[PDB]
Amino acid sequence: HNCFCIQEVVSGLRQPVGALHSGDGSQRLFILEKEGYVKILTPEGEIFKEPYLDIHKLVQSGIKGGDERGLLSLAFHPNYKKNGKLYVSYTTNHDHILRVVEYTVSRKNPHQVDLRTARVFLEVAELHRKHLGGQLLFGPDGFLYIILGDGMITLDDMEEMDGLSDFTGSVLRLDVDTDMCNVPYSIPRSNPHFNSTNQPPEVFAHGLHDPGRCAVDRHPTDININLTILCSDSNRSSARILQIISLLEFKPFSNGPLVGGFVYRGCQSERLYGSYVFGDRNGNFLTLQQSPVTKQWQEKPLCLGTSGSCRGYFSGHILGFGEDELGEVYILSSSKSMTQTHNGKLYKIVDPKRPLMPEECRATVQPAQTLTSECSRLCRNGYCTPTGKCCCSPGWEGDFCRTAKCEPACRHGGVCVRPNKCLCKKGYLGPQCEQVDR
Ligand SMILES: [Cl-]
Ligand code: NA
Ligand code: NA
Repeated sequence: HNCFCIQEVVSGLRQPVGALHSGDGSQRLFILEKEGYVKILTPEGEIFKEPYLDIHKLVQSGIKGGDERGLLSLAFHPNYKKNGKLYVSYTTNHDHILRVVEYTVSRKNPHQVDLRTARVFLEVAELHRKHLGGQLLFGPDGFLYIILGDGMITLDDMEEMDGLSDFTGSVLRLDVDTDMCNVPYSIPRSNPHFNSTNQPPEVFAHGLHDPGRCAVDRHPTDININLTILCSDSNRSSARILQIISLLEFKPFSNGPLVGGFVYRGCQSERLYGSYVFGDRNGNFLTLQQSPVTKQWQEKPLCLGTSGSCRGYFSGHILGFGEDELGEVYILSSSKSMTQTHNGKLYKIVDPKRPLMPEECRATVQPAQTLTSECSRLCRNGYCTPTGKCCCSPGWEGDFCRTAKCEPACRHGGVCVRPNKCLCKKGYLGPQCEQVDR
């Protein structure tokens, strides 16, 4: 009598890999498709016909099972409501490269990102097509964590090939909130290699092999602990943890290989609040609890059962998980039958013991607005940083890169119209208007 149940929410996805919201109040859910798409699902349950992001041309997907290449992850800037910034990680065309790129939603349309605004941050080289990782997330510190798998690169493979990474197998951590204009991302002071020119400054921890989706506790009440990141891993199946006030390798699981996990922070289940949930491909879930007393970890199983329309099974295999803005969680699934007809699916987890909309859970949809920041309206000739800093293209300047540069200057009422281009009035001639007619 303690089971949870599963509700189908949408079908007809193409090989979904996960889903998340954008923290802008709009209760939109962004569904990632592996071939390279992000679709929008409204709180009313419509899927928009135009992708929010369509980069299937840049991304090298993959056909075989086990071929982990495609769109990997998506993270929205913590202040996206204002700056319209998002970060994606995909694999593109030494087998391939794993980019991590910043994009900016379009200025004219809240529901489509401006493909022109790409702004690459990392490019990690890859020899194989497994153990990639790619999970992006923002901690409450405001920094950008990137969990990378070892790419199954050996120490052999690393010493006899220059142009590898030192990044693979690691949790990197960046400060995207830079005012600098010459390097894409700053580096946190707290980093365990700030300025150190031996081990790479981005790295914040390492030794991950084949991580799944990693649970992320943001400790809203817990004032002592800042962020905990808990990862399933194979190579057989084990956990790895990270707490912030360099990672520890236990094994609380006693069965097969997990897809990943999540920390439930929703409102609809009371019983489940704060729990760490992990699941496998076939939908056997478990919870993890730390003993306050001994700090040891225990798996309790968590079961599914039918309760009305809300079933105790779902079809296909789990590929990923999803969390909406209200904190409710989803399963993304597909099969070999499912994937051939684009019938991947989004299911919601429900606590049948509680109402679907308890008084405490109501919330008012705040419809996504056109980008409004100062930097967005004015910075034409360059690019904005997340902080509002306009970073001029080459040959421009001024606060918002509005005024053009000419070395040398324009003369006889000339006018520096675009970089090294003078408008001469009628009658002076030349590159800089320096010669007079006749
Ligand atoms: Cl907490
Ligand atoms: Na949203
Ligand atoms: Na805190």
